[PDB]
Amino acid sequence: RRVDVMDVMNRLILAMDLMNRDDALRVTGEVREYIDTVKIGYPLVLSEGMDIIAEFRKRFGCRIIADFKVADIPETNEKICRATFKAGADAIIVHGFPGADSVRACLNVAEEMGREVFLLTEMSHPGAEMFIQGAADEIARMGVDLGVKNYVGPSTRPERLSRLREIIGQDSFLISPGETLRFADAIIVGRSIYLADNPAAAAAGIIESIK
Amino acid sequence: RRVDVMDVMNRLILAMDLMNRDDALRVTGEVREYIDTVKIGYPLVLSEGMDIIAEFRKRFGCRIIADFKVADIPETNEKICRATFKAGADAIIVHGFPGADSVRACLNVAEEMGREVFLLTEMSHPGAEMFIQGAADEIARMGVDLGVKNYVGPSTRPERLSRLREIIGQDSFLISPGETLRFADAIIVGRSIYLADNPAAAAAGIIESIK
Repeated sequence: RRVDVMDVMNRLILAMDLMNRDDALRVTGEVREYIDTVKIGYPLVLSEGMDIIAEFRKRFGCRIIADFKVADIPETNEKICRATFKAGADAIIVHGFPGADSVRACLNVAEEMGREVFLLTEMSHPGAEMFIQGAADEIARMGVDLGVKNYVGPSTRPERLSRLREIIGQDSFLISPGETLRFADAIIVGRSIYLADNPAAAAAGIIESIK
Repeated sequence: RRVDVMDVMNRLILAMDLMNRDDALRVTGEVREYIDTVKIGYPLVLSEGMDIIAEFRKRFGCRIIADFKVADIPETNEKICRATFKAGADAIIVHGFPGADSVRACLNVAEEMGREVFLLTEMSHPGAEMFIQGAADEIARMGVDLGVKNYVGPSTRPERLSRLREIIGQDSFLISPGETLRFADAIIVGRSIYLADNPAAAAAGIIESIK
């Protein structure tokens, strides 16, 4: 790993997509011994409040990545980032489709507050083929031209990760929602963990595979 | 005006972009006699909580459009929409760049809950030229092919509104952030109102210009 980018324990990020605070805290706390980085999105935050971020940090001391896929005009992006970082997020995921100024607005606030911005270069759902896939390489290049050091790329396609690496370099931090860890620095896992009877064992299981 | 689409009083929507609950409620309440539709975004919701939507409705009885520019995968979009409508929003603004399935997920929840989805076809900030501008017409057409009846388009360029109308038809509802009301059904105003010494007079002023 690279010293200048975030260290994710066991290279495994938990995508906590549950919308109930009780279930969300229960699962996260149970895997803290294996995972130190949790990705939280709007489903949970809008349902339980932004204060849930501080709770995850105060109760588990985990790093929090806010998957808010920020995609507004510069001034609004700035406010969203400031509010999110104020709430305690260590990093935020932002869309690149809105352009360079919208991304820079996010980078500025992260610079001011000592936090991080992850640029989302591509998505893997079927609809992504319409506009996102074709803009992926240019969005990645835009990130490079913005000094972005953290990226979120696809995962269901290995050849896409190699393509992304050719653009962002071997040093930047890359996370993807075995062979994947040959290009990405960490993998994001949701269902397989937060839906298992014993998420503690679930996490330990996938980690053993990384071993 | 068309009977099957929302009726916005005075064709003026307030963009309540303030992040403080005290200021937000003060301004909105002061213009309720002129405006019955308020657009709220993440800056306010993330800072004060989603419960602020119910408060705007319970205190002012205004219609609330949640400008969340939803831009995730289908399943997450569904959860965001359900949480937002549960909170009381009458409508939600969604990005079209993530594709047809991501938009349809939103339309499904709106159908289930009797609410509305606004498709954002284009943006006017400088960075929008990179990817959004070139996809605008196709996104608008995608909306038509999804049965979308509510759209958010640009505004700083009249010829773009005419272009949008050529695609969505003369019946669909269109809102834009004088000549504008020749194409859009309602205009969205922020600064000019929520920053004025007396927002009540500010609203009345721009309305007199519409008359």
